[PDB]
Amino acid sequence: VRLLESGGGLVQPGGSLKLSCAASGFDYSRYWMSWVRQAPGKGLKWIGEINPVSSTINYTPSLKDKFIISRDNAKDTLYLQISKVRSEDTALYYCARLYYGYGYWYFDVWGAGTTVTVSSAKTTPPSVYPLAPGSAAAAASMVTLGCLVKGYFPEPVTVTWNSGSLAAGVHTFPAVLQAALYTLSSSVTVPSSSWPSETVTCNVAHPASSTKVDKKIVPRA
Amino acid sequence: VRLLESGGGLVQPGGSLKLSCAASGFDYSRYWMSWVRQAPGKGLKWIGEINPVSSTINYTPSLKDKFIISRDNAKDTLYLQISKVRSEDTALYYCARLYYGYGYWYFDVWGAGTTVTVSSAKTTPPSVYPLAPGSAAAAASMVTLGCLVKGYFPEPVTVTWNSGSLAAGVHTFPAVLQAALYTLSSSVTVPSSSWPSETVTCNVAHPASSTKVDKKIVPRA
Amino acid sequence: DIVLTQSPAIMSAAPGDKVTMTCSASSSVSYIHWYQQKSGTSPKRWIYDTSKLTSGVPVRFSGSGSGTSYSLTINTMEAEDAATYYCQQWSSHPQTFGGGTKLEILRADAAPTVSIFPPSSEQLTSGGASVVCFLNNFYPKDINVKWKIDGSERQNGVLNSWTDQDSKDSTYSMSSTLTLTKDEYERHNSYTCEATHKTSTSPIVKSFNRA
Amino acid sequence: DIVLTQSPAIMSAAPGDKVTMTCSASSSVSYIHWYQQKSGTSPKRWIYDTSKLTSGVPVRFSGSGSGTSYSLTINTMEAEDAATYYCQQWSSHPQTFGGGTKLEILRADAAPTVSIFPPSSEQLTSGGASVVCFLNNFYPKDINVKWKIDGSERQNGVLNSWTDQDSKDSTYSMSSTLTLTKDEYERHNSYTCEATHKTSTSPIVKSFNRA
Amino acid sequence: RRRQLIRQLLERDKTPLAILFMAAVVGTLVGLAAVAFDKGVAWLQNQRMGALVHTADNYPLLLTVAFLCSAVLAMFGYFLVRKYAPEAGGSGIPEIEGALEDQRPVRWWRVLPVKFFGGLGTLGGGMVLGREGPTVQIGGNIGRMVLDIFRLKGDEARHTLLATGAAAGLAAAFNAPLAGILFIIEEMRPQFRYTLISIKAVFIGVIMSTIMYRIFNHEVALIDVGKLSDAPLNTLWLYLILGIIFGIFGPIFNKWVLGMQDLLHRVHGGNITKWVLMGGAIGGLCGLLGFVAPATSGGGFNLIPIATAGNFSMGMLVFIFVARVITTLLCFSSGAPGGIFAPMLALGTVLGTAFGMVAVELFPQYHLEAGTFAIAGMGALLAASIRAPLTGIILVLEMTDNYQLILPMIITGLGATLLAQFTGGKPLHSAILARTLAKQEAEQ
Amino acid sequence: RRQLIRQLLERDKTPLAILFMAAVVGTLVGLAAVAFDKGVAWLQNQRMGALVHTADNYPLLLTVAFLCSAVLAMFGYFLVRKYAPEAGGSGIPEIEGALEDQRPVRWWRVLPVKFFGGLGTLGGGMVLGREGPTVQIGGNIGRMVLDIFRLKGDEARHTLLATGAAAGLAAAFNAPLAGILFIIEEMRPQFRYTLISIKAVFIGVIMSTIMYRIFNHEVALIDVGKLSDAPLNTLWLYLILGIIFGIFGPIFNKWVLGMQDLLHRVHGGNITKWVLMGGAIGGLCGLLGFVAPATSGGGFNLIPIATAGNFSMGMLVFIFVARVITTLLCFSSGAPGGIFAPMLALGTVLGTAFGMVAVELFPQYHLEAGTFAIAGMGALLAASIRAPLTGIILVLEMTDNYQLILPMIITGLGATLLAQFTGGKPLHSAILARTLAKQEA
Ligand SMILES: [Br-]
Ligand SMILES: [Br-]
Repeated sequence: VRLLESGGGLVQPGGSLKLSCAASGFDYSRYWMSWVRQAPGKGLKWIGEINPVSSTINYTPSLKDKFIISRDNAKDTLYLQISKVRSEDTALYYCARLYYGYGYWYFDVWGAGTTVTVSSAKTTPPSVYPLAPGSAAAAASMVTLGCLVKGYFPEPVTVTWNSGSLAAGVHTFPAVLQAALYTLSSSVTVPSSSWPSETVTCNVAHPASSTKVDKKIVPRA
Repeated sequence: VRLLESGGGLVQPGGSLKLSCAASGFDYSRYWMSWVRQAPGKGLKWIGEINPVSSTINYTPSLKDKFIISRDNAKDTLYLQISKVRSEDTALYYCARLYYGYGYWYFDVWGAGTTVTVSSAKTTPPSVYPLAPGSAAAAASMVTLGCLVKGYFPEPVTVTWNSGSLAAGVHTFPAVLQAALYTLSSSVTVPSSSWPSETVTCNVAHPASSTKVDKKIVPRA
Repeated sequence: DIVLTQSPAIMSAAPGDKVTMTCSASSSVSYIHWYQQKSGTSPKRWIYDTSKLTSGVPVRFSGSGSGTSYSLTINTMEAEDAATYYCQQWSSHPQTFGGGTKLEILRADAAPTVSIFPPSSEQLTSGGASVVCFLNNFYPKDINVKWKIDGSERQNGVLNSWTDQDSKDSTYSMSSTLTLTKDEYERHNSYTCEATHKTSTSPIVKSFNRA
Repeated sequence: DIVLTQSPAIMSAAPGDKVTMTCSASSSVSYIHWYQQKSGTSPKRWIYDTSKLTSGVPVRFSGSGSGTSYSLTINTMEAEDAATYYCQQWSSHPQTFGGGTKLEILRADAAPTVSIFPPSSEQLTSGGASVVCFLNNFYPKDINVKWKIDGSERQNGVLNSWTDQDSKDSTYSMSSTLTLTKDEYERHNSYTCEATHKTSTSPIVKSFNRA
Repeated sequence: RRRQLIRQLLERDKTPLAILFMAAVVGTLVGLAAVAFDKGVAWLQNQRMGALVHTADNYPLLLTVAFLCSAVLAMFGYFLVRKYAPEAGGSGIPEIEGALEDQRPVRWWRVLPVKFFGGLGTLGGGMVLGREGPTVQIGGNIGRMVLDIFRLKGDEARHTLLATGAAAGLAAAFNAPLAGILFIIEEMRPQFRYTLISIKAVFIGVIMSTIMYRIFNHEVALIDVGKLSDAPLNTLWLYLILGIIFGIFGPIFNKWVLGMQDLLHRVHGGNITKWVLMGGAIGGLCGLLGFVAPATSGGGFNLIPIATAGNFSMGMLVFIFVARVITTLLCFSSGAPGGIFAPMLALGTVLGTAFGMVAVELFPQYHLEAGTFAIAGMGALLAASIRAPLTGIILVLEMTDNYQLILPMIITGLGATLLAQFTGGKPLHSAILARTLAKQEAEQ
Repeated sequence: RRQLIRQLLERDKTPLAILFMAAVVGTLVGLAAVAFDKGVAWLQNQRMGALVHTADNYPLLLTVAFLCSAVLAMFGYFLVRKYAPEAGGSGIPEIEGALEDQRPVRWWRVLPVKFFGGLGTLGGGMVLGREGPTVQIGGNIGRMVLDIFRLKGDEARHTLLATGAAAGLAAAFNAPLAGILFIIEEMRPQFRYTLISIKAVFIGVIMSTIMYRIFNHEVALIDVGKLSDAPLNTLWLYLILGIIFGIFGPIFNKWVLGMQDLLHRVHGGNITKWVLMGGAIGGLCGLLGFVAPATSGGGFNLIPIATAGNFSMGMLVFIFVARVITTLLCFSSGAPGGIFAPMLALGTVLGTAFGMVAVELFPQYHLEAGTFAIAGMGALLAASIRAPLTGIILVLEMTDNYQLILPMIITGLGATLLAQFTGGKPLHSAILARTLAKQEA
């Protein structure tokens, strides 16, 4: 059994979007469904739930038409609509399947997630720059390289070196938001025998703005 | 509750094809399913049945792998594979859901049919021409218009008038094969006090090539 | 495997008439079922287990039999019963359907309503020309159409098509289409379609002028 | 309504060793459940009803408690016990989780492998200029960073960003990037970068010069 | 007596081939009989719904042909009862109970046709009475009839066949082969002295009768509720509480059903005419209600599905309840032929759903579905009024098929019989023999 | 007549003292039964884990399997013949007696002997059920509280001994209804009237199930899915099946009894050839519970598999014979442990067989062998032990296919009818009558 929620992304403050969770592996009836969000570095919170025949839908201590939960047992899917979105709603959003033991219910199996970002910033592709090491540096046993993916919105970019085939000794630091744009930096450590000699490429995709880019790191003339 | 068979049309003689019947409005477990065929203007011949756990699959007395009835209870769907197709298999295939009273099983709720055509000919979309009255229209109480549907292959086509909002007063004549092509006409009778004073459009639909064509009948210029 | 054979293959009768068709079987069947197939619809479960009615089958309909003989019986028929009825047995494997009795209705006369249509301007841009002619809602089904280009007999490439009986008003209809090469249509002026039918001695003529 | 507060905020303990996280509610809770979350994946159910292992769970884990005080426990903590454990009740409506307690490895104290990078030739071509310091692999995580532009210390226009612990070796990393404007950068020369870690009395200087 | 016991143990479960066969016959006959009876009540309610179409407009005219119709059949019923067979009024179960203790005669040449046709009357006109009454009595008579017509000798047969007939009848009434048998051995059999009733026998009969009932009423059940959800262990205490309420209310309902038998006797003295006229008066009152608010009339088998699904409001429920208490008392106490089982299942559902709703919005963390409470309470009135919990449990079970709810059902139905005990109530079927029997001694 | 009215008005009135005591008997048997279950699990764990220990060397493992069951069997037979002889075999026939006041209820003895001793025979994986241990253990628990609370009178002594037995049979299969139905079909004194309050028996069964569920909730012993239904033109088939079960039912009784005899000769009545013949059979089973496990164990694991039509016809006939051979060997040998469970298994396996043959003999009935398996599952219980009503309800509570009630009843009745006409006897009575007439001879 997999749980696959789609439908998030970027919305403007005041707007609305319909998050959409598609179920497989089990009989999707007989099961109460739930939505729990987790707001970027913070406590998981419960949104609401809906029983299999829709006869009850219960939300959290939260103002009127903020959330519409509903379910279509025919295509096998659980929806959640948020309207009048503010930035409180910029969060990672999970559907879950509800079960129990002694009868104090628990959150049985969670889906991957989707991200909702509610900001008035505009999509913007990232610029990609190679950090090659300086003419003032000693060519040791290990040699640190890196690219800087600068000035994009929203999240995320995926950065992999040499098409994931330089899989070992990589770090991709968390992005940071500044003046309505994001910035992060990737760092591969290859051994001194390996580089320039071979070709270390870094690969950035920011799908939010149809960006696929490969910046080759060359040494320094 | 409804069964919707599909995937027929043209086969090369000796070729093969997958009909998929697809179900909805009843627990599609719980039932044996079946197929039956009607060769043009003739009786009914059972092809084969199959229970819910695909454990038992019987066929009509026929050859080693002539037919293969299969089902997949995740998609709510019945299947049928015909192989080395002679021209006896030129027919309409019904899928039908099975059941019983005292105990002798009967074909319960039948699908709609799909047509199979075994030929070395070629798929051809219809040309559709409007039959409106010659200006010398002696406009009585009512007024007959029609549209001509010429040179398609294979069968069938579906002609409704005004998305079907016009039902009472419609004839659609059987097709005639004019040496490797099919042709037919369809007549509609409306109040004269309602045309040309208003819209009358004929919607031909020839599923074998996936084409709808909507001709608006216009009084001669 | 069991060969079910159905009695009248085709049978006329007028509403009111008490009607009986038959299903006879080569071995010993029990609890046969019956389908009603109307025109260009799908078979519908009609009578099952020899005499039970599917839900919302009018009580005029009844079934019975046993052994080798089985009959379905419409008691005071009604025009909407115009269908083809199949019996089917599943008492021995594999199951098997009859050949089907086709019911037909007899009703009072009705004269054809003729309509004539010249080749459409769009059709003439294809190098083709089809003059069409709808004769609508006549009874009985026997009609003779007849085509006259500037008076003279044309038999060369005409095509007829008839519908089955209508399921509510029980009339038949028919279409006739003449086909010509583009110039070959153009090289005339008066087109006529002449329709001769029981409801009237003097042939019904409809026509159109190119000029 | 119910406020579960987990007591060890963040925490560390070496492999094969005893681990004990609290959870203490405002009113009164019965039978709670515990979820494990590894960075960037689905929360998983781990313990439930005050203390039952879910199919799959290593037997080293365990719960217990009453009313206003529960706890999870690892007896021989491991590599793959790296994750965040969230208690959650639903003995009262509406349900609530705790803040969570992240579990982190304690290891062999390490000094940072420091790299410094000059702005790309492509970036400068656009008016901005960012100098990037990577501090890679180091335990614990407390660290300070300091930039020196032309030997002078500068605090504004700097962005640091730490990773979480590593699965290859339970070390940290951290990138410091100071962004000046081409004009504001071309006008200085000595750019230096100073790391202050628990493993030294003297900070690691790694720097570069434009000349 | 050890020597004797070994002799008995080796001879255990050996029922003479004659009884076994005769039981086959009795079931077969009660079956057909019960089927035929059902066909009739269907028809008579069919005419009534057809004759209300006939006089479609003029509201007050229609409100008249509803009343006058039930009224005309009720009367025909009470008459056929008071004149030809007095002992057929009321349920009919207390009279067979007596016959097993050999304290009441089984005048079958009388009761068969009186209860059959007479019941068609009170049931067709749509009065708040069940089928069991008619069939359990009808059945046992059928059982005597064949004991008589085949002059079979001995204590075993006369008890055994009178039993199986009664069971076959109760089964055929609900398509409940198990409940039929369980009923005989929880409430039918002589409750204080041992009795030679062969269980294997009783069975063969119940089976035949069910097979019969299925030959004709196959492919459609009386109650269809779909598979409800499950009941978590921390939910159970709730069903006890429900049982307690059923437990204080069960005896009370017995007080009335009895005290009402009294109050209504004063109204006609014992006189054939004020009875019959008081009969069609109540009977008509019901056939009228079976239009202006049908959920207050009829057996009650129709409102179960509806109520369980949580389709009624809390308001409509409280109404439906009172309205039914007031018509069940009125119809049964008045001594019209026909049981009190069915109406009691209905009252239990309705009361159960009510509890269920209140429960559902009092505890959201239990994730309830009021429908389960309707199903635990369905056989609860039968367990506090009637004191036959085990048959009720299995009766519900065989008709709603939601075995996952066996715990709840048991616990509710038990709370019921415990509280019915501690508040001094008595088995409503015994309290009725005891009355009808002490009234045969207080007139000498 | 005057007396009856006095009785009718006082009907269904059970002294608050008994009712309360029933509650504690159930609660006690419940926990007891649960505890017992936990143990047998454990001991079968060990055996499965010690077979991994010594993973290669084929003949070395075929040895540690044997020696393991062999060691626990012995420990059982010993604990039986030494401290409590009346705890061998079923235990149901002994409690039946106790209700007729013809056998003592030596609880200070039997409780610990049957409990620990059963663990033994069941853990080593022998072909015996849980009912024996628990129905007896249960009744004893029932005496224990009558004794420990010096409760006076005929009513209590009968009533509590019964509810205890029931509660025990329930907790053995999670069958609250079967439990009660069993007391009123085979436990209660079958010929004189007895003052056993049903309301009481209930309160007990309930408490015990509630207990069993507190620990073994979320998983059922047999899971078969909702099988298809059964057309009315198909029933005659289930009568035929019942008939076959009806002629085989008594025969299995003969053997089960006749083997009790043949196996006595093999040890005289001597505590040592017994115990050594014990671990020999016990060991034989734990060995088989590897080279072909469907011939060993209680049998609750092969029901699901066989019902689904997963075995070939060949593997079925085999499984059948092999099981007759080990059920006779284990029960007749007098090891502690009932015969119910193994008899459900044999009925399934014979049912499936009928089912397959039926399935390809009539393709027009559209059968599923699975339903025959389920009509037959309680057919042995209806022709060997003559308690059809409890069997039907015991299957029903465990497979939940109420739509098959007709078939089930018809097969099960065809069974008790033919068991009757070919002279067999209630295997639980035939065993009291033997053990009781050997008390006077
Ligand atoms: Br009464
Ligand atoms: Br024994």
